[PDB]
Amino acid sequence: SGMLKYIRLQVMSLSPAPLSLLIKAAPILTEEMYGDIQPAAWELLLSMDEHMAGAAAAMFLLCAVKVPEAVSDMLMSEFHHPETVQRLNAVLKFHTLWRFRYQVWPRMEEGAQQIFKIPPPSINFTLPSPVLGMPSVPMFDPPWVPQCNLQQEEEKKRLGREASLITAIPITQEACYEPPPQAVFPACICAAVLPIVHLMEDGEVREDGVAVSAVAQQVLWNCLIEDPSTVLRHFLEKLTISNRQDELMYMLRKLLLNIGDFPAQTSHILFNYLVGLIMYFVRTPCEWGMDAISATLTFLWEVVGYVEGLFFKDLKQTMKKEQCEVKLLVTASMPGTKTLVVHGQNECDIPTQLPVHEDTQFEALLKECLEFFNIPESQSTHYFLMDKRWNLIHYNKTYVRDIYPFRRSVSPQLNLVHMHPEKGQELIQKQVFTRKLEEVGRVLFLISLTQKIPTAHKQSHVSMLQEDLLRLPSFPRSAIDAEFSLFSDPQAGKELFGLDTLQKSLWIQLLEEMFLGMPSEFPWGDEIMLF
Amino acid sequence: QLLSYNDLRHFQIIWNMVDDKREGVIPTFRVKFLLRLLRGRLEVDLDKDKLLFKHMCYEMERLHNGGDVTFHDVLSMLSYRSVDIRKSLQLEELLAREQLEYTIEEEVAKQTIRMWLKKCLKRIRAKQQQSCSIIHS
Amino acid sequence: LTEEQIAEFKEAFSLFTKELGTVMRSLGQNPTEAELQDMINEVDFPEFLTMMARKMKDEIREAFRVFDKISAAELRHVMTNLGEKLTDEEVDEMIREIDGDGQVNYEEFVQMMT
Amino acid sequence: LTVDQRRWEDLKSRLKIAQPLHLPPRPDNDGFRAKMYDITQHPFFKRTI
Repeated sequence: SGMLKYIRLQVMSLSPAPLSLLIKAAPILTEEMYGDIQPAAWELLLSMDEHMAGAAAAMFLLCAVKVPEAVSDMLMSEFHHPETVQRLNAVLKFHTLWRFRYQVWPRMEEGAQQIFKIPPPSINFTLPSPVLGMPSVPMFDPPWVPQCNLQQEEEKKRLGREASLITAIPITQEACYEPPPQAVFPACICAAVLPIVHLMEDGEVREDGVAVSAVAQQVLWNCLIEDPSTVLRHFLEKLTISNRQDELMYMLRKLLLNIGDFPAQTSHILFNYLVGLIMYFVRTPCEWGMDAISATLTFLWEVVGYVEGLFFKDLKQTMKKEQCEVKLLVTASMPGTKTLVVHGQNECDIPTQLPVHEDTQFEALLKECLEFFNIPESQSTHYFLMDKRWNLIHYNKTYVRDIYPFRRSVSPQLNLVHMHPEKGQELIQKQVFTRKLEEVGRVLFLISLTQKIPTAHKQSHVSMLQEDLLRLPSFPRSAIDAEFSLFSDPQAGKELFGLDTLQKSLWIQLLEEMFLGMPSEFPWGDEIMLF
Repeated sequence: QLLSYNDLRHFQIIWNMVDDKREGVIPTFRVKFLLRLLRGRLEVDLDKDKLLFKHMCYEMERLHNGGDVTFHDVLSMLSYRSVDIRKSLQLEELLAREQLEYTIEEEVAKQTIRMWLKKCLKRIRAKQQQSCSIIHS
Repeated sequence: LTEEQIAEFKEAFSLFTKELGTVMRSLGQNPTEAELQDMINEVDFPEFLTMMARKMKDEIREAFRVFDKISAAELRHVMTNLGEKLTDEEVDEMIREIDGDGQVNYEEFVQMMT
Repeated sequence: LTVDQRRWEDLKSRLKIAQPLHLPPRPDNDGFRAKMYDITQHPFFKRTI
């Protein structure tokens, strides 16, 4: 009994005895032996024996934790290796590492979490509360649940079963009974996702007929269905510390256009993370804040393409509770700041507090500040108002209430800065271009949101949209007015005009889509004109 | 489980003892002097229900902004708070009550934080003006 | 009767010009004996309360019961929305006024109360 | 409605019909009306009446 039990439990095979030892004494290992042992763990990842594969995966994960640079370099070299065999083997190794991530801690000395430290994941995002949408769609007739006129019931069950998607869930992760497990997947392995995203377009075929693209797609689809956050963590957190929005949005668009679909949970997590990122960026002013918001909004309208339980009422209520709802929807009403505080060119000089009505151009404020500060008319063109905190240079003909819709106790702080007129015009052009792109993104987001809703609820959604649109104070001006003065500029006028034609076309599309949703006998007054 | 006739009589007596006149209305700031003087089944333990007492005070303070409150208002507030609202209210009324109490909790917490700010801002209001004087000098 | 004045003053003006000092000594306060007449001119329970409540008007439990969440984002939001006018620049100091982990412990703030 | 909800509505109506106590007087100031009030509110007087 003793020997048989020992051989059946403690010694499954003799081959993985050495590697496993290194797991037990991981804390004592020096940085040099980690690199010395890394090649063997990397090579032994495809062993048929499950025990050897698990031991190698655990050892490689510990090596990556201790020496991220070496593992990152090796992974990048393998994914960019000239031969197909090496790249396919690297993809398979990544899959094995992913599926062996939950079996690392048990393999080492008991209670090693205190002696061995894994830094907690760092996130500055506060996901919207409550959760915006359904976390997943329950299968209509799950064959792995014990619970549960006959012919009709069977017909209904079959018809509903045909409409579902069995391949969109982690099958093997749902059947298991539910009576904690900790996952060690350091951030330097998640970087391997991008090479796989690129590989999705690699058509090379091995001598046995397996294509790299097919394997990559299968692996990443399985990873996404099993745990979306773990794979899409190293990107969401990283973007906060660096201004690499363009690259990440490019990568996500490639992911969308190569997998061809997003399961409900994956799109849900991505949408919540992106919304939280926008909320954080508006929340904590930063140098590249507005650019990041514009970039994120430019793509959000595709993520919203695949979401199931997103309804107008819930979204409106939760996002309003967050109170920073004016940056996502267009049917948002927010009384703007009543007063504005501005400092002069110098330091510690007597600032000025000025009133703000609902139809005040920045031209009047600039004129009042200029005259109040005893400035000669000759150098009038050299002074511009700007927001130092958010690093915004302001256009003359933009309403105060639109740029500062927040009616808080604290008025926005402006500064009267001096600089060359040409640079000021260039910066104004850039910022208005970014803001117009953001507005186009918001319109596209609303289009996508209102183009996927059960037909039964579509009439109610469109009626609600019409009501909020009608009750918005300055909608016709918002959708019709354009910054005519900047079009004449030769350097940047053409781009602004080309982006405004698209904005107007999208507005027309929005109104036409809204019109069709409503009934054919709606009682209309004169307000129809407003649309 | 519900307010009894004796409780109503006792509360009326306490109101008459704190309401000097027969105007039927008292300044809101005086109403706390009602809650803690109430005895018997309606008594509130200051050593265990500090949070609840403050919540009631601000709930009646918020009902009308700094306005005088009538006998019926405080009576209804105590009546609501003396019952298991989850069991004795309709769905919509229960939701409204829950949202109202949640808002009151957050508001009173950030009001304590407002007092903390009062102190801290009074402390910090020296350095900036001293630097202003240095710049002028 | 109890430490809080509400139960003090139902008896202080029902059980008993100078004897009432005995209840004042419960709070640890010994004002001038002549001043005992000064408030007695209000003679009335509600008036006595209105006077001496603001007289006394002129800690960690609350700190631990307000930690109902508090990173930079949440602190910034709650802080700007708090109330009376305050220039937001000073909030920059508030975020820096120790561990630098992005979390705030109100116990340290209560320690720093003075 | 559950009978508990019916009781809640009944109590709400009872509180609606409720009114503040009628007599606010201070029976301590005088030396003549004071004892008269003290004896007047004694329950035994009402019982004998």
